[PDB]
Amino acid sequence: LNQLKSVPKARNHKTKTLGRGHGSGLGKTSGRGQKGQKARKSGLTRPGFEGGQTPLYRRLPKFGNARKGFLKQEWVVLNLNKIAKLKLDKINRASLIEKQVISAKSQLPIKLIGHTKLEKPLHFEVHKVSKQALKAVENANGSVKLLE
Amino acid sequence: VVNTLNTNLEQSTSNIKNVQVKHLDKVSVRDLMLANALLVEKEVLKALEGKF
Amino acid sequence: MKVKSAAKKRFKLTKSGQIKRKHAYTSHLAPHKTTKQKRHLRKQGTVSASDFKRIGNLI
Amino acid sequence: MRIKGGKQTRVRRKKWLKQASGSFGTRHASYKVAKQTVIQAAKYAYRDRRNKKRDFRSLWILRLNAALREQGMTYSVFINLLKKHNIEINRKVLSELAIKEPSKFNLIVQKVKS
RNA sequence: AAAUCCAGGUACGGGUGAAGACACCCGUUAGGCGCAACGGGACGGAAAGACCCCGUGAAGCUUUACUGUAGCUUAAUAUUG
RNA sequence: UUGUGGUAGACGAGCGUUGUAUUGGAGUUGAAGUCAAAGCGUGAGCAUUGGUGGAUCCAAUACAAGUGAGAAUGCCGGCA
RNA sequence: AGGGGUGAAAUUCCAAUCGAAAUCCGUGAUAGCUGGUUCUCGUCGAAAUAGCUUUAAGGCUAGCGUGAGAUCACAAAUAAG
RNA sequence: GUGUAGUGGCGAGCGAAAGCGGAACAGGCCAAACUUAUCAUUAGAUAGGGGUUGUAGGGCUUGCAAUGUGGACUUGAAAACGAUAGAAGAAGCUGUUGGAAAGCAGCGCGCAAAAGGGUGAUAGCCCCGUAUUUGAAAUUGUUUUCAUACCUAGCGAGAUCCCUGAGUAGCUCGGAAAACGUUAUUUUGAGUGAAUCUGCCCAGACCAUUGGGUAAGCCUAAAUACUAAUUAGUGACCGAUAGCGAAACAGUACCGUGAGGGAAAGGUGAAAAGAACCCAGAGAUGGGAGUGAAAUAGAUUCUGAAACCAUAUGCCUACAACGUGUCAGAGCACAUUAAUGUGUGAUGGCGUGCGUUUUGAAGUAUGAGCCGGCGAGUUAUGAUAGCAAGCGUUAGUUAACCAGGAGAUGGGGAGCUGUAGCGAAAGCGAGUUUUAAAAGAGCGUUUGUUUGUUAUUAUAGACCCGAAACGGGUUGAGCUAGUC
Ligand SMILES: [Mg+2]
Ligand SMILES: [Mg+2]
Ligand SMILES: [Mg+2]
Repeated sequence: LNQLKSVPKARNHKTKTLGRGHGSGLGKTSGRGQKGQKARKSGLTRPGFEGGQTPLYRRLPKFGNARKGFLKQEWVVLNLNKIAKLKLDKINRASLIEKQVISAKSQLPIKLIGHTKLEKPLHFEVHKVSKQALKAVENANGSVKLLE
Repeated sequence: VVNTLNTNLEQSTSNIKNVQVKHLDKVSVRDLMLANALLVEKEVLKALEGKF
Repeated sequence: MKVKSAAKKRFKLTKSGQIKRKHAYTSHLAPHKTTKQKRHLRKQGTVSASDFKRIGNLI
Repeated sequence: MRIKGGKQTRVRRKKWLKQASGSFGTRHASYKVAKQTVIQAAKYAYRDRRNKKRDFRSLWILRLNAALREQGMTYSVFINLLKKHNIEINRKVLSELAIKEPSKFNLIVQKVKS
């Protein structure tokens, strides 16, 4: 690129120098306004604040948490709207790791889902399937095996 | 650019400020486009093709 | 930033913005509010555009 | 890196000082007063660039009325005899300068008497 | 030496003006520069008003303001039969 | 063709500084710093010659900022 | 010998300073309160209002500015009815 | 993991433990039974052997198999690589400008040595060095080898036998550490106080089942934190108001009784070749002379700006109401970055500074005496939005760490964002929540990630400077007050 002269396409934006004269704008006040609280150093009061008035978040009641102190048991999900693009049969753990859909260092239950039609038959052994997802995958003359 | 990093050549060319010998994996974009002249050696063509 | 602890317990963040919230005026006094008010305030709504920016950057 | 910047300040204040010469007292010595004097002088120049074309017109009017009063008519009557009839687009700077070379402006004052 | 000082070549009357003008508008007077005086003015100098008010300022003090506490006092308990 | 006053402020386009990296170049036949002059640009600014001074400096493209000074009863130094 | 001392008691004295010494440290204490904040040109360009606020010299939202984008016609202004 | 679970006048805020990916890797030793010896053997004590624990182990009886591997380990001997001084260490002349050549030009040469410094101006070949090769009488470091102590050694059968850390664990009342603001867990001031392998403790009250682990004894290198010190080196670090306060005889001068506070300041020349000698003057000194390329380099010692002070060429000024200029305008004197030139300005018209803060300032509001220098929107880590780039529809992308010249980069898929959302939640699923309702309503029925740059913002002092104060530690009764 002839280092004696190298150029980008477009990245050099106007830099707002705050204390550099009225000619450029941003004169003595540096864009802080005129003699307010913001104008003083360390202005811009606490993010959630409405000047003494009860702030919005403090007025509203709290959402409850029924299952308290627990983490929702995560699921790994195969949506049929995209699995067709993944050309593979006998979908299982021994294969999904090769396609890098899931990772080897993961012992997690596998769930099936989706309403879209699918053309070529497939085969799964998973833990849960939706009702109409099972109907759709069976209508394609596929199969599914329910692992506990 | 070189693969085996011969020592006869590396021992030479050391005092010559303009020249420099670098391994195939030691060269950078700046270290290459600054040369304006280089002598690639015979085999690294295949390795460069593989690495693309 | 540390998420404001008093914010995440009132604002379930829904898909594509539109922060959700419960309604107030539902915790203390029953008789002073009519059944119309009582069965409208039980449902939840979003936050208006005025406070949407100030709440979104707080979460 | 740390920057001192001695040349630029000296050059700038030298230019500002040089803009003002012949000024009384310390005005031509101290930059802090020289800049203010240059501002005021340029304001005065901007005002007088309009004032001078406002005033030379009046000067022409005066030196034309003075000549016209020696022929037996006033300046106000003159313009009508130019405008309404014997139409001319003769400016007031030459309708005033022509008196300085007379016997030709009297042709103007007599032509309008028709 | 000293405090002081935006640059000055620094008149008076009527009026105007951020509301009492050396500089403005209209008039009147006034050769340039000293020295000794005397203090009317330059809202003359020194002192970010000590009075008054504001600050969700400070300190000191007071009490049947609030919350505590040193101390004093009473009980249970170990030393204790 | 419509315009082109402007404080707070919003946006765009630029000048200058010191250093770094690439090319190019100048310099005891006198560089930089300094002064002078009746030079040139829309503006930040940029030249030309002469005196002094005696050893580094300039141009093009990017990058990096301890980068631009009239005011803070500012500090320091000098002189009224 | 200092949230201490001393006081024939005045808020006296404690190294020219005392309603609580001097010096160092936490310390670049905080300040909704003053003052300061430095190069250029071009385009556009307000508000001093409403509600709430231990709020009134402050703040949040709305109102008014500006940049990007959309709506061109059913939207918005201008006359007549 | 993550700003997650949680904790919080549920306010300000605070913030894990698992799990995963990495750096490093070593586990041993006592008490106790049992037994030997010695203690007025009342041992209830001392010194030996034995044993060091969870798929419970050890002791007790009776056997089998072993002579080893290993040390967080003793002595010497040997080897190796260093550390503390050094030695060798290539290559050039001529000409010109010049005071001086090393500049520049012409013709050559060396290179495992074109780092640096000096040499009268910028030297690969003038010198010291450099790359490279070598060098230890003496002290000392590290590792390896040999022998050498000390420690260290497996597997069976029997049998209600014994031992397994007591003012201990728990429990009560007060506190605290753990992310918790007293809560399972840990800790303790007062009190109280067990069990012994069918045991005891634990799996955020508590009980049962299941499972995990065996407290109330001790020690242990590596990854880790730091750099006043030594050696080498580096810098898009400072260059005499900067950089440590201190480039120099700096914690000095100076102030304070004392704790303590605490500055300023450099450069002749190439080498003194520091100005013999003459004049003036008492002398300092100045003018000559001399050295010197330069004496307007002369010790005041590189460069020398402005404020300020003087002197002079040209023009103007002593009837003049002046924010001092401006637009016109003679006269006068000159000749330039050749330009409808410059210098001055009798005279005419007009004309109440600069920044601040204000509804409104020439202001009888405020700040600056002038000049010069220093002096205020930064950085770390995040989030948001704009612009552009890379890769893209089972996408994108690394972190720590390792290797790489304190480089780009390669390895590292641990994670992160997106791919399906709704619901407080279990759950369901292109649906889901509410609901008797599949009605109705709310949310959804697809647009990405990693960067660079800009702007804004959050925690950090977070544009600059300015308090009276607050809390802790020290120095002060030499003045003054009281007392002896
Ligand atoms: Mg300013
Ligand atoms: Mg201000
Ligand atoms: Mg006064």
